[PDB]
Amino acid sequence: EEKLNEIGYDDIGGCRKQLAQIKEMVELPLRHPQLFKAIGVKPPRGILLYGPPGTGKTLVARAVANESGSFFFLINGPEIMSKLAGESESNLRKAFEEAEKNAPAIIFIDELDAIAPKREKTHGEVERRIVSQLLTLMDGLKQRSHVIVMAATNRPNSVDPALRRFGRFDREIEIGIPDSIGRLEILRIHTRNIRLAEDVELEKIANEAHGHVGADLASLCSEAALQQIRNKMAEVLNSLAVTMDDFRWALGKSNPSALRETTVEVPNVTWDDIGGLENVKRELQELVQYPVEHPDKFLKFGMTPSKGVLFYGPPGCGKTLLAKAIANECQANFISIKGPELLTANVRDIFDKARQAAPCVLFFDELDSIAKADRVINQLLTEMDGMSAKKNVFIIGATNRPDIIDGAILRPGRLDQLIYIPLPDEASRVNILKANLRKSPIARDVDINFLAKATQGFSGADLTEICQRACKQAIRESIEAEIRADPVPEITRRHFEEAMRFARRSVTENDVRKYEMFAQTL
Amino acid sequence: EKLNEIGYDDIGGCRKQLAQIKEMVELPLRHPQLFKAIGVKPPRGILLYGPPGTGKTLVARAVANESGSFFFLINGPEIMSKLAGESESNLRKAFEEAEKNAPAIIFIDELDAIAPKREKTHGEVERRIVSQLLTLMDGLKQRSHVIVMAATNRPNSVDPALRRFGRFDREIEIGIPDSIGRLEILRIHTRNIRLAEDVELEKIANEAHGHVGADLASLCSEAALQQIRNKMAEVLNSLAVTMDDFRWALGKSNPSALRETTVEVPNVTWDDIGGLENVKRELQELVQYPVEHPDKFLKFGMTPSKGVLFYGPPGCGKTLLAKAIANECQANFISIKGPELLTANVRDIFDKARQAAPCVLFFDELDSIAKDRVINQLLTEMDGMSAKKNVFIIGATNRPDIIDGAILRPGRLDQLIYIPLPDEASRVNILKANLRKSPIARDVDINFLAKATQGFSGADLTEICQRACKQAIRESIEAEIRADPVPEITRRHFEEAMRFARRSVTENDVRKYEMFAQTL
Ligand SMILES: */C(=C/C(=O)Nc1ccc2oc(-c3ncccc3C)nc2c1)c1ccncc1
Ligand SMILES: */C(=C/C(=O)Nc1ccc2oc(-c3ncccc3C)nc2c1)c1ccncc1
Repeated sequence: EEKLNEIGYDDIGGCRKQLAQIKEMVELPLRHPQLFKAIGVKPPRGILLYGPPGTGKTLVARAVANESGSFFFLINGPEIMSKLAGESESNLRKAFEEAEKNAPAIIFIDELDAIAPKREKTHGEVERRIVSQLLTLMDGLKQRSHVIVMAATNRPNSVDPALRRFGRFDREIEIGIPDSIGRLEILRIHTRNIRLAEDVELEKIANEAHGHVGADLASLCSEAALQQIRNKMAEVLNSLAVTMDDFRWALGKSNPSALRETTVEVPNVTWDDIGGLENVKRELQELVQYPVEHPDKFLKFGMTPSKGVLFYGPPGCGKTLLAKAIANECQANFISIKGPELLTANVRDIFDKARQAAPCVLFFDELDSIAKADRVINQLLTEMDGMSAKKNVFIIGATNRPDIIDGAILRPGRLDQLIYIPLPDEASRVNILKANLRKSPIARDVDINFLAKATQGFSGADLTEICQRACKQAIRESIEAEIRADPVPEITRRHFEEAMRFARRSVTENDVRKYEMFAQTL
Repeated sequence: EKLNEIGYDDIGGCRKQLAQIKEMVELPLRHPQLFKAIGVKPPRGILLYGPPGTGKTLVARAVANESGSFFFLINGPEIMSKLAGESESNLRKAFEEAEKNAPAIIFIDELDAIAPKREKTHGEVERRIVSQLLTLMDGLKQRSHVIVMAATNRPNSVDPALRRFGRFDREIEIGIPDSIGRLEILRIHTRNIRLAEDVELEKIANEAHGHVGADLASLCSEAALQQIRNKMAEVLNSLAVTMDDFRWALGKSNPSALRETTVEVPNVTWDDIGGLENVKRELQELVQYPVEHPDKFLKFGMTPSKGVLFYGPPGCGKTLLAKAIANECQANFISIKGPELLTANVRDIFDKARQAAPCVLFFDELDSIAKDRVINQLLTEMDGMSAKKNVFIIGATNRPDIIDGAILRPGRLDQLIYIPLPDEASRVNILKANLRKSPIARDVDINFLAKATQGFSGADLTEICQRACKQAIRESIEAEIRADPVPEITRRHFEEAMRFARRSVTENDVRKYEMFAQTL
């Protein structure tokens, strides 16, 4: 009782932008109705929160209610649907009547898809009755009454379309997987009572906890604390403090439930990691950054920003790292979609998730798998064709066979600019080598400049693999020396020499000429 | 009190339809004697359909309040949320009270809930309520003055028995508003909001594409909220929404009617594209004369040919020409594309055209459909198209060879028009129209560019012009970061743009089209 009435914004983690949105949408209207009524802002009536399970979207409504001083009423879908025919209707009606009786109030309908699934899923007559009663109650909320209905679901498609119309649920907020900062916030919240040793660095755990949601991180802390019992099992109880090794063990064996869900975050890849050419850097900056950062010039000179690119070139890491870097430059969200993912209605969903994030780079890797000289490609054409050119969403394609791409996806207004990504030059190769080996020690004798001079035409994967091989050899001698017995603390020159013998190339001039002729034809 | 005060002025975006409903539902219910004497039978069922968010839910109440009739409201969800017998009791009571208080209007909001397609309604009570509605509808005597109005998203969702003669014969589509309708909606929604002196709602109306009235209300709310943001008793009094707030709201609005087809008179004129005088005269003959001079057509007893297949090099002039000819005649323009059809929608499109007596139905990328289900479905619908109705079909294909010889028969599209590369005058017009919105330097001579640019397609010219502005923006930022050093697009920008300009149609393609023309 007391605990639930004392959770606020600090006790919810992983959603800080959405939390600010909801604060502005709800708390301010319910604290100063006079101002909004005077200026003429209509407070929202229905807010549908959706996202993967375990994201903490079940606490947002209660946090807002507690921090705004508004009466909070909770409706559980399973609880309503577990009652008899008339009792469920009575409970819904009583919920809304009580909310109106004491206002301002917030009504939270957990698992809305249980009460109001798609009409096809519903088979009986009582279920349609409860859906219709919910619609009637929603439409019965006067603009004066200060009742805001908040609903939680996994996918809004699972809810009956009649509920998502205007006046019932017109605002939808997605509370998705948290980023590194969100994961760190969640870990701090969950470790508020667990005693931790002096060697815990929650930042590393947050950075390495990919595909984790709030619920998963709670399990990770529980598992890490459990092992501290195993190793150590009054004085024993007092000497218990979770250690970094326990956290690493827990993270290694944890199966996150959100590995397959697309991520939307600003990538941590900069220009220096990849290097790149000045021409391509300037071109990408012109195409993307200026519309986002300098719209005044654009409107002044009255041009519509062209918002489509088709990266084409050799097949390595070149095109995707460039897209992530340009996204990082503008602090814009990055959405990466591969051909296999699309091949396996989802096109509209991905475009909607792009439109939700205003500055966004939508990457379509392996575009050839879809656009080739049938249902999916038409969907991509129509969805992108009906994309307003005044919205800061940039669609960046990528294909290693630019001659198999149909002309429909290159028709101006869809993707009107083609950029070539050549084999990295000497400076680019130096940058790639340094970036790959940053997280490993290198003997002072090893000179990356000479290696870059020797490596001509090696693709990005090659340099990564050359580094992996030279390292893989280092582990072998480390074990071999250990078995014989830090005899080998650094990756000396000999390791790179013997790792630079059976590495020849991955794409020779034989296929470079293909792209270099395609360039001349364009 | 507030509901009873709603009138015609309080609904926006449906001026034509509201005039139609006026002539259908007010003049009769106000002067029954005249209509009875002449022999006009007032309608008994009117089904208003369209996208959500429109004022189609308020048309019935406006008509009731302005005609003095008694208004009764039936909600689909409310009726269907009751028990087995209470739903029928409510419907019967509604109709009985309407008959008692005649003249009256019965509005059934969300008819699809009460009477969805019979494939649905797996239960037995739902069929009972649908049959009760049908029985009540058939029970309205012609002498009684009860008019039943209904609202739905798509009439296909309603039971086909409800849409017969005598139940719901008339069907009015209240759809996405045009620029004037959007301006009316904005004026209605901003009657209480305080507006600054620097706000001109015409621009907002023009730029708010795919916006229904609800979206415009949301836009106004967001603009006011951003004013509150930027500014947070004197503070209360010093709040006035500003043009910047409206532009922000437009920028970050997500309208719900982007994917819905538009039916409006395009704002494209001949001067924006030029075109050959031959093509202009031919299009005039085919389209304008039947619409503007039908007496002569009847006099000479010649049935006008309805159909053209524009063929030529890819670009924009096959679509802009259709828009221009539609604009000349103030006729509606419907633009369909191959991607849309590939994904019976054809009958729906043809009905949305037949609804508008004068129209120009444009089928772009026709090669995709023609050379199996769709093409035959497209052929049959046109073959069943009366030649005396002012619906013109204007196809457009960039590869006139792959098109089957079936679409090109003399009841179907029976005329071929060639749209060549724009001549010098056409290029001058295209260049001038493209940069009408961009401040140009007085030194630039578009005539010289037109002389130099030979064979460049419409897209090419637009791209050449876009590059010239891209150079201008870069120089503006470069000067700004170094520091209006670059107020206008100078000649040098155009020179740089031309330096790497490339023709988009090879002379081989021009020769191929010339050979095809010689074939005809
Ligand atoms: C780097 C590469 C990537 O994501 N994909 C990729 C695609 C194709 C490919 O072929 C090779 C190859 N290299 C050498 C010899 C033979 C072959 C087939 N490597 C690749 C790699 C990357 C991008 C983003 N993040 C991490 C890595
Ligand atoms: C103009 C054109 C349009 O709507 N579509 C279109 C079709 C084909 C096409 O090819 C190019 C092109 N141009 C230069 C080089 C390469 C290519 C493939 N551009 C287009 C454009 C238009 C009509 C109506 N409203 C606005 C624009």
